[PDB]
Order: sequence, then C-alpha cells, then structure tokens
Amino acid sequence: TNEAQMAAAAALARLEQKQS
Amino acid sequence: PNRLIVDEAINEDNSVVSLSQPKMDELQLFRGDTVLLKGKKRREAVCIVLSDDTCSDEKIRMNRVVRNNLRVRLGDVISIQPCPDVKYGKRIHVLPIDDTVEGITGNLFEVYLKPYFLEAYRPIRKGDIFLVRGGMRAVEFKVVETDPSPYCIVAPDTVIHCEGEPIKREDEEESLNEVGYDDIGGCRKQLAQIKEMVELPLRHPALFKAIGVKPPRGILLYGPPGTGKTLIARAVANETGAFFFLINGPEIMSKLAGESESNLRKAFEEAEKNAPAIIFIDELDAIAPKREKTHGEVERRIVSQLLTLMDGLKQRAHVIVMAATNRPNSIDPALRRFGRFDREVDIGIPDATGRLEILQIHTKNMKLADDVDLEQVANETHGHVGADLAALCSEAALQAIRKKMDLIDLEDETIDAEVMNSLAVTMDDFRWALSQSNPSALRETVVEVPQVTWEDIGGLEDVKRELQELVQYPVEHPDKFLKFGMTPSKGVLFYGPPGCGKTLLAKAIANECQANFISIKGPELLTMWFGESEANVREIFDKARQAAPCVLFFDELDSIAKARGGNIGDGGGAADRVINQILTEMDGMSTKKNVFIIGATNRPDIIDPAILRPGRLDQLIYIPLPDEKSRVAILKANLRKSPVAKDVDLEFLAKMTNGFSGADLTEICQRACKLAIRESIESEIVPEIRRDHFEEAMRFARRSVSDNDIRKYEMFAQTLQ
Amino acid sequence: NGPEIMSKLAGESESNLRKAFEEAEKNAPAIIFIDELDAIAPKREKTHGEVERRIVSQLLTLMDGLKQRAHVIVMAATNRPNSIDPALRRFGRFDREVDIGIPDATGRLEILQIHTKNMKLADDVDLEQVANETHGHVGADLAALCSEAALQAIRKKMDLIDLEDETIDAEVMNSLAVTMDDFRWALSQSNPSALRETVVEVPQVTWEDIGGLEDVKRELQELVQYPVEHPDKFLKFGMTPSKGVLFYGPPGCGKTLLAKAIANECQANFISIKGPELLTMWFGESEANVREIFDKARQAAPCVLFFDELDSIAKARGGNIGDGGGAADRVINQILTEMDGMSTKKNVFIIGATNRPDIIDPAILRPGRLDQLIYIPLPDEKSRVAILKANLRKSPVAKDVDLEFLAKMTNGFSGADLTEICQRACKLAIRESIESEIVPEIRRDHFEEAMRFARRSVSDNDIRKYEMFAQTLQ
Ligand SMILES: Nc1ncnc2c1ncn2[C@@H]1O[C@H](COP(=O)(O)OP(=O)(O)O)[C@@H](O)[C@H]1O
Ligand SMILES: Nc1ncnc2c1ncn2[C@@H]1O[C@H](COP(=O)(O)OP(=O)(O)O)[C@@H](O)[C@H]1O
Ligand SMILES: Nc1ncnc2c1ncn2[C@@H]1O[C@H](COP(=O)(O)OP(=O)(O)O)[C@@H](O)[C@H]1O
Repeated sequence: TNEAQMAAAAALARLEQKQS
Repeated sequence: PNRLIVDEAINEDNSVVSLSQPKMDELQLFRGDTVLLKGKKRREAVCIVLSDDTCSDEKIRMNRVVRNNLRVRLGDVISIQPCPDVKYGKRIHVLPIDDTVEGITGNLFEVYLKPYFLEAYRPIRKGDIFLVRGGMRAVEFKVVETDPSPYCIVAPDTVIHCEGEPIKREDEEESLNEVGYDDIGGCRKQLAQIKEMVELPLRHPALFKAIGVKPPRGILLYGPPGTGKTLIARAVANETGAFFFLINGPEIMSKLAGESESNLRKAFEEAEKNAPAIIFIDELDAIAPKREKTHGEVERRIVSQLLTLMDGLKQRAHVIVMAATNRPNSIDPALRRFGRFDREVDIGIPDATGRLEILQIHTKNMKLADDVDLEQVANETHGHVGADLAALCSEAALQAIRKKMDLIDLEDETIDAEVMNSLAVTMDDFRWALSQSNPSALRETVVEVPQVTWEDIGGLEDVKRELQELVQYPVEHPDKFLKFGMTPSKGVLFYGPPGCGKTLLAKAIANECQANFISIKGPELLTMWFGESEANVREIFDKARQAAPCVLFFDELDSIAKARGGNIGDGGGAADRVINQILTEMDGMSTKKNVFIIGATNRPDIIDPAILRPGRLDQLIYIPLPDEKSRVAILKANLRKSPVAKDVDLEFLAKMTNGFSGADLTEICQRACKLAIRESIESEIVPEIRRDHFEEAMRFARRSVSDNDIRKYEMFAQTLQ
Repeated sequence: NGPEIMSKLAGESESNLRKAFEEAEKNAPAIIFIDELDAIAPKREKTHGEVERRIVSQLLTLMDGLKQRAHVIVMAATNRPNSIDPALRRFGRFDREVDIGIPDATGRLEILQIHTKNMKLADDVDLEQVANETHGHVGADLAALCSEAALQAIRKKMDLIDLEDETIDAEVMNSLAVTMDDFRWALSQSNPSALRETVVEVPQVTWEDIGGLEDVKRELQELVQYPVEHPDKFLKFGMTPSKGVLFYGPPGCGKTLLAKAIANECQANFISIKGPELLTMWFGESEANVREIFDKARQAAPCVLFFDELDSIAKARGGNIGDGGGAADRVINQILTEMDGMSTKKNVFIIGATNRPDIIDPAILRPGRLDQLIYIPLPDEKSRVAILKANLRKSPVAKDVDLEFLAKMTNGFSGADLTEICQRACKLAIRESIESEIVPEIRRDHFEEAMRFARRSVSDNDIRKYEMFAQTLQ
C-alpha cells in the first residue's frame, strides 16, 4: 500500500545517501 | 512455508531486510511493501523489504536490531508474511534504555528520537528495541505505548512522547552495543571461513549428532597484534550464544607448579558444564611454548596439560577451543596434529578496503564534517591494524572535544545530550590523529587483492594477454588443458629497465582473477641472508598456500647476489641459503593450489640460473622502455583523474621523452597537475591542466634509465633470442 | 599417551604408568599402545630433569617386566625411530619396529573409498582424480577432506529445507549426495599436514616415457635386476654386483627418468634427493641428515636411492674458482660413509646424476661405490622423434604434424627442449580452442610456430666438454 511505499522511499534514500 | 534462513545484512537500517526476487514473487510482495517477521518465543517484528544482487534465494538478510527483537540468531529460520494493511500511527511513547543512558542528560528526545522519527516513516511495533547513533554515543530506545496495535508507521505529523526514567534492560534481550559481527571490518573472508566451521556445530548440534561427521574442536587464529583475533573469538561467541571463557598465557604461566594446571583444567571443566561453550586461549605461544625451546619443569608440564585437555574435547560435548598466536610456528607442534587445533585461519593485516570498513565502524557514533574523507585516510594508513585505526577515531574525537566541548562542560561525569550532538569532527582532527599514530604492524608482509586493473598499464598489450593465458586459462578452461596434455607454468620472471610497469603487471592479473597479491621486496630477502634466517622463506610460501588463489611476487631477485658482493663478491657460486630454500619451496608447490609465482629483476645477468629451469620461473618476458604509442598511452592514462586542456599535445611530449620510463612519464603528469593546482590556489588569494603546465614540468623531469643501461638491457634480451 | 603421563606431577606420572601395565596383565591377553612415545621417553641427551629421567627408567623396568606379564604386547608410536631413548631398542622391549610412512597414490584412493563407505556420492564423483591431486596428504587429511565435502553438501540441502529437529528423516539423508565440486572445494580449502615430508613410493614412470637410450635401458636392467633375478649365476662366476651408477652428460636428457623407470620395472621404492636438499644440509651444518636418508633407503628396500645434482655443493663453493681446497665437504663425506657401509644384499641401488663431472670428488667413483658411469648424450635423429611422440602421447595430434621433419630441425636440442616445443605447440592449441568458444587437436601450424621460439639450452661449448670427458673414460 501507499504508507509502506513512503516508508520504503525514506529507508532507501537513507541507505543510498550513506552508502554512496 | 514462507521460511527463510536468517543471515547478515549489507543494509544497516533498523527497518530494512533484503530478499532475492524469486522469494518476493512467491510471497506475492513487492519492493517497498511492509512485511511481518515471526521469530521465537512469540516475538514479531515489522520491516520493509528491499532487494539486491547478493542475497541468496533461501536466506533473509537482516541486521542485529531485527534479530534481537525476534530473539533469533544467525543460522536460525523465521517465517515471513506480507501485511499490506499497515497504516500510520497517531501517538507513540518511546523511552531510552538505562544501559546506554550513562554519563548523559538533557533532552534526549530532541537530540535522538525526533531526528530519528521525523520524515523517517519507519514501521514500529510495541516492544521494539532500536538503536539511535549520534553525539559520539549510541543510545537504544524501547517502544512502550502506541495507540494503534500491534504496529504502525511513524509519520512526521504524529505525536511522540518521551517522559520517564530510563528503562532497565530485560533478561530476554541483549544490548545492541554488544560486540557482534558488524563490529569486525577487515578480514571478512576469514570470518566467513570461521562461521562455516563454528556456526553449525553450535547452532544446530542435532545435525552433527545425527550425521556421521566430526565438528572442528579447535581453531588457531594468527597474525600481528591488534588485527581482531580476540575480537573475532568474542564476536562468534556473542552471535551464537555460546558461553565465552577467556584464558591467557601470561596469567596461567605466572602461576606455580600445580596452580597453572589446576587453573587451565578448571576452565575446560567449566566450559563443559556451561556447554555449548567456546574457550579462547590468547597468546597460545606463551601458555604452551615449544617444549624443545624451554628448560623448566612448569613449561614442559603445562604443554602436556593443554595437549591432554584438548584431547578430552571428544567427551566434552559442544565445546570448541579457539586460540590466538602471532605466528603459527611459535607453538608446540603437537597442538596442530589431527584433532586438537586442526584448523587455522590467517588473519593477517586488513587490506585497503578493510581499513576503510574499520574506520567506518569506529565512526558510527561520530558526527563527521563534510570535509572528512575516511577512504583517503585508509589509503594513507599503510601498515595499520584495527587497533591503530580505532585509535585514530578516538584521537580525532578528542581533538574535537578539547576545541569545543571542554570549553562548555564541567569537570563531571554527565554531559547534556545537546552539547554532545553539537560536536563535529573535521578533517583537521583526523589529520592530526594520523600524524600522531604509528602503525603497530608495519614490518609484516601485507597480503590483499590489489586494485590495479589493466586500464592502469600503458603499452605492453601482448604482455597483459600473456599473463591472462598463464594465470586465468589453467583454471577457467581446465578441460582444454587436460584434452591436450598441457602442463601449466608455475611462474614467470620479468626483466628489463626499471619503471616500466612490472609491479602493475603482477597486480593487474591478480586483480582480474580476484586473487590475493603477496608482495615480497628486496629488503626481506636481504634480511634473511644477513640474519641467516632463510626459514622465513617457508612461511612466505606457506602463506601463498593458505591465501590461494594468490599471486606470490618476489621483487628484486638480484638482492641475494648483491648481499654477497653482487658484481664481484667472493669466489663461490650463485647458490646461497636464501635462494636454495626458495627453490625448494617452489619445487614442493603444486599448480593444484592455484598459486602463481612472479619474479622481477633489473639485473638478470646475476640471477641464479637454477630459478629459470623447467618447473620454476621458466618463462621470460622482456619489458622494454615504452615505445612512441605506449608513452602517449601512459600519459593519457595518468591524466584520467584530471581535466586536460585541449592545447595539451600528448604526442609531442611522448616524442621528447624518448628515453623516459613509465615511472618518469607519471612524474611529468603528476607535476603538471601540481602546477595546475598551484595556479588554482593562487587565483583565490585553473579548471584544467594547460599546455604551459606540461611544458614547465618537462623542465624538471628526467629519465631514470641512462643510455648505457638501455643498450645493456637490449643486448641481454637479444642474447636470449 | 605422552601428554597424559607427562602432565602429571612428580610421583603421579610414575604410579599411573605402572597401573596401566598392571591392568594389561590382569586382563591378559592385552595390548598396550603408547602414543607420542617421544614425549615420555625422548632421547636421553635431550632431558636433564630428575622427574623426566626417572619416568624413562620407570618405562624401561615395566617393559622388562613383560617377561612375567604373560601375553602382554606393548606397541608404541613415534614420529622418528631415533627420537626416543635408545635403551628401549634393546633385545626385547621395543626391538621390533614397523615403518608406516605415508600412503602412495593407490593407498590414498583406498583411504578415500573407506571414509566414503557411508556417503551418498553423485555420478560425477571420481575419487581417483582426488587421490591423484592429494599430494602430501595422509589418512588424517583425506578423512578431513571427505568430511568437509560432506559438510558442504549438508549446508546446501539440510538447511535449505529447514530440517531443524532432534532427528533427521532417513529419506532426506538418502537423497543427500556429495558432488565432485564439493570434493574439489574441500581439496582447495584443506591443507596437507605431510606436504614437506620425504615421499617414498614406486614411481609410475615406465620405459615408454623415455625416448632413445636403448642401450642405457638394457644396462640398467643388468645392473639392477640381474643381481637378484639370477643370484646363482653371480656366485657361480664370482661376480661382485655394483652398488650404483653415476649418470653424466648434457642436462635435460632423461637422467631422472632413467632412475625412475628402472625403479618402476623392479617395483622398488624410489627416493629422490635434490640439489637444494644437499645444499641445505651443507649450509646448515646438518650432514647427520644424510645418515637418515640412507637409513630410510635401507628400511624401504628394495629401493632406488637417487642423488641428483651431486655438483650442487661444488658449484655453490665456486666450482671453477671457489677456495683453494678440495672437493670434500660435510655432506659428500657422510654420503660416502654410508655407501661404504651399505650391504650388497640389502637390495639398495644408488644412482647419481651430475652435470659437471670434473668437480665431483673422484673418491665416489672408486670400486665399491659409483664405479659405473653412463654417458647420456643429446638424442639422435630417431631418439628425438621418439621423445616428441612420448611428450605428445597424451594429446590428440593432427595427421599433418610431421614429427620426423621437426626432429631433423632440432639437431642441437635436448629432450627437455623438445618437451618445451611440444608444450608450446599445445599452448597454442589451448588458446585456439578457448577462443573458438568466445581446436579438436594440435595442428601443424602450432608446431611450426613453436619451432621459431624454442632454442637449444646446451650450447656447443658445453657439448664439447661433455664429449671429451666421455671419451676420456673410454
Ligand atoms: N579487524 C578489526 N575490525 C574492527 N575493529 C577491530 C579489528 N581489530 C581490532 N579492532 C578494534 O581494535 C581494538 C582491539 O582491542 P582488543 O579487542 O583488546 O584486541 P587485541 O587482542 O589486539 O588486544 C578494539 O577496539 C577493536 O574494536
Ligand atoms: N607501463 C606503465 N604504465 C603506467 N604507469 C607506469 C608504467 N610503468 C610504470 N608506471 C608508474 O611508475 C610507478 C613505478 O612502477 P614500478 O613497476 O613500481 O617500478 P619499479 O620497477 O621501481 O618497481 C608506478 O606507480 C606506475 O604508476
Ligand atoms: N629421453 C627423453 N625422453 C623423454 N623426455 C625427456 C627425455 N630427456 C628429457 N626429457 C624431458 O626433459 C625433462 C627433464 O628431464 P630430467 O631428466 O628431469 O632433467 P634433469 O635430470 O637434468 O633434471 C623431463 O620432464 C622430460 O619430459
């Protein structure tokens, strides 16, 4: 659903900003 | 159904797990969906699923925060199900755990929890424990009250409370600041080998009781001090749950006859009572030194006592003994016989990637400024081990603390959370620490997979292909070698002028093959000659056997001849102690261990001809000074890291630098870059390297190989046909 | 076992050792096994303590007490028969001994088959390939290899199906097969514990592997086989069998294969000593190891003891220049000493090889030692063809390859140089075949190209020296 996809977008942005 | 094996994660995030796509399709969930994980003792966790190219189909990758909440450990299996009906929460109450709230006060919510939840959109469940890092502290929190149940996503517009005393940690949960596998940086391949040996005997002992196979009962770790030998042994015990017993040589050895044996025997008896258990004996060479190297009754007896205690492990169910030493040959050889300590792992010194990983691990809690570059530090910290890289992190933190924090806070044990979080560590603080630290393992040989690739070498197109045939084909296409009865060569020697890329050639083939590169330099062969310690040759070759696949590179093979006079010397022959042991180990090394030996020399006329016989370094490759097209290629390759102006004529430079080696063309490129940088800096008191910078660099650069040396090298190569 | 007795305090080790012998008598017939014997009864010169020397005396008296302890046999294990108190070897006690050594390729295959009796193997598993690759392994390492291969198969399947319980369903184990990749994986991860030990076994080299030298093959048969196939004829005519032969001539002409091939035909244990080992003993002043080498040859009899690179020390000392002294040194003197004491009827035949006979101590060539000398010249036209055929025997070769033409070109080449040509032509076929997948045999073009890169290793300056020396000996 949409609240879970917003949670995924936030978690993915954190991982990519820190790992890249 | 929906069962997945719990393993470690690459993504460190407190709400993220990773699955391989075939399981995402069978579970009918998509990337970004929320799922529930069912662990042990009626415990559940909520997380978001992503995907990568590293998770296997049968495994689920999760971090320590999720495993702790599920009360599961690496190697267990959990059930996964989607829960697409997850919605946002309204009010939650989160409080810190007392175990971490020590020496700190102030508004921990504004410092930790609010940055953690604000625009974070994290799914939480009642009772969830999670770790928030910052201000050089790691504080963990528990969710104690929620309006929705049993889980919800925390949106930026929700109300979060944090009022009340810190909560005491429960006995059913472990502290998230305890040592685990995520605290170990370099030597990750060694940890993987240990996990294969230890995780299954301890996590699933029923399989070893039911199946006719024998578990390892003793693993010896060796390497320089400060590399993680004791960190690994403890991390394994913490992850598997086995009781950890600590023994150390010096303490046991300091005891009198009858006391050292009782203390050592007791530790083994306690491990059985507390089985499953791991016994870690540090400084094994101190507790059990070679009997033939001692004279005292206590030293001879305590070795016998350890040897019989190790054999007793056939009766002590689920007890594994680990030990640490500096060298595998510093302990009584009986310990290494079938049984007892029949497994060993070469920990060595962290490589360039591991050193960065260690710096990243020991900065997790540190607030770094935008100018901090830990990769640059990792590249400069040659010879440093984890103990030294951790020191750099602490020392850099102390520089930030003395500049700012010590002008704010009192001489007390408690600091406001806001003051700690307001403190950041800059590049000047890491640079200061780097100049103060001194590597504790700079003398030992470092073995690692090199980062040099074929694109780093200008010219020598046929030599690059030759190494691929010598090193890759024997293992990439073994059926062709068998079909035609081919016998792979065991090594190759390079000869010719210096500075033409001999080192890059050996590294580049090791890189593409993903093989370890062992660099042995002249000073090592000279030390063995002058110190009459050629036995160290056997240890070098033994490392190549354990590090395989690897490339073992012996530079400056002429240094042995130089030790005895080189050009003149005495009336004897080329054979000597060091080269004889090298030749012996070469003959005893089989191509079946995937070890390829490369040699190099700048004086091939004085190399013991024995090393060039069939079975040794039978292949000879001449590496001349680069030709006209190669010199241009070398200049272009070195400039890949910086913008080059359109007025730069690389062919003109190559035409002038007729007698230059690749090493000299690099100095020209680097000097021209430094000159461009100098102008750039002055303009602020430029975007690219201009023709004027290369023409100026030409005024300082010189060829390192004289015309007399060029003729000598060409005439030698011609003589060899 | 040593550690169990030595770990005890003074007075406890002696009582415990005595009790073990008493129980063997009470339960006679009985066998006592003392492992790590050198830990309890090391050579006397290696211990000075009162307790260590006393427990040795206690073992000696208990061994002698076996004249009263009817039907009790005591066996013991050590790493070296000369690392223990020599008193134990007196008549009785531990007078009898057996050399277990290490398994050869056939023994290694048998060990792998034994430790897989209970194992389910996939159709691709070939334990002969493993036995041939497991050089330097002993039974303990081959058992570990099999176990590790099983553990890899276990992790792949048993965890995959999540069979977490106290027992395993037999049907799951029945379908759990170990593949060839799991045995090869275990081989790559394992590490032989006896890799640097002396390897003594019957070689697999046969006469078909040696091109040319028809008269040398016959000569070795007469030197090695006839003294034991027709001992009555040697007595009848008063013949004194030769104890060894020295090979000389250009390098790379089969000196080593000749010694191995005769050892194979005779089914005798072949012992290979190489130059670096002779140099190690000289440089380290450890020439006592020569006596151990000859003692192993006696224990391994019938055997062929091959001393390669007899000139390694003479060259190390300067060869043509060096010092002002003679050819005698620590190592060659011990070699001559053991040769003189070698019994003719012990079935030990010694073969040497040198590349510089003019710097070999002439004493070794006297009657009773290496009195026979065989010259191994560069192969001739028919021999070079035979060498090329032998080196190509294991590979498909195209019909357009003219080995007689190539042999005519390589007039100055040694057998080792003809092998390089064959390997170069193969190497080209290897690349060509690999490229076709990114060919079925080695083509004439591969030999024609290889011929332009290979060179003779022995120049005419060295051949003239070899020929003149061979002429000097008639
Ligand atoms: N490989 C490694 N990876 C990460 N940290 C390491 C590693 N090796 C050492 N360290 C760190 O350096 C320190 C080593 O101290 P300690 O555990 O006492 O080890 P030692 O046995 O070297 O004394 C610890 O702070 C540990 O976290
Ligand atoms: N063919 C080449 N292409 C690119 N760079 C080269 C080449 N040859 C040498 N260099 C540069 O010269 C430096 C020295 O090379 P190296 O092989 O270590 O010389 P040495 O013979 O002193 O070991 C290297 O760091 C490399 O950057
Ligand atoms: N007569 C021959 N027949 C077949 N192969 C030979 C012959 N002579 C030499 N070779 C090849 O040359 C190589 C070296 O022979 P070897 O006798 O080991 O040399 P050396 O004894 O001088 O060290 C062998 O591997 C063999 O393949």
